[PDB]
Amino acid sequence: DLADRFAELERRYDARLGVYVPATGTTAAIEYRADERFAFCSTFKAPLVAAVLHQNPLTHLDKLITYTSDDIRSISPVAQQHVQTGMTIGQLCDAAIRYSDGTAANLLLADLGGPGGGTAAFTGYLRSLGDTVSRLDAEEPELNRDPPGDERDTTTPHAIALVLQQLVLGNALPPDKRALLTDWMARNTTGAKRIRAGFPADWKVIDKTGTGDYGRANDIAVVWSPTGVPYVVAVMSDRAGGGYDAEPREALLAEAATCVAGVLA
Repeated sequence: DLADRFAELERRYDARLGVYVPATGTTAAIEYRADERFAFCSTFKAPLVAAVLHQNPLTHLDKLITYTSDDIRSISPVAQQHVQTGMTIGQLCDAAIRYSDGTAANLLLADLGGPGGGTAAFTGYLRSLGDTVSRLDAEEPELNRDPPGDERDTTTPHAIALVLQQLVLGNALPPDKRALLTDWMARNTTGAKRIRAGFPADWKVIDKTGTGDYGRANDIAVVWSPTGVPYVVAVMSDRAGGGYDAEPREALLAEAATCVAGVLA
């Protein structure tokens, strides 16, 4: 019966909705278009920070990276201010998650090394977690522009939710590194009107947003009930019917999160 409300929200916004909440000991898994491919957009910037933390010790965050003004080719509120001074790997992680900095994301990919600017290394990291579906193929800002139906730079609510589960609630990272990733996601500034807006204020919310063309708007989050019970929420949406210039609807993600909160209560 919850599937009829999701299909009702799809009618209201002219969108395609993907939702997945992994099942716990007391609740059944919520699925709606869970195993259908959706575009990553900025969603990968959360497991990417975990990938750099995974292959390098904590002192590697102090290595200073220098770049030129020609390297800034996407939304970069922080990288635009340090083209003369440079930015350390640690500040690049903080900028990539808390501000969705596109230039810091591309530099992190080059820090991962390998073919394709690091896209092969990143997909290789996801496979080590058990995700044999998702794949990253391009860098910013091209990874938001793939046409509908293309399998490049895609994930599924089923796949990305289980990856986020291991990184925040699981053992994919040691505790000291797990604390830095969770704290950055906790001080995010770009998700105030999506999943966070659909849950009551006494629920703690950490999230990482994504936005692209074709009206694509994603938000992946970990929420804590007022008692302290954790859940993983993956909400993804696109509006392919409207073309390349379709505007994303933030209210859709906030509404669907209220539907999930009513079930988990």
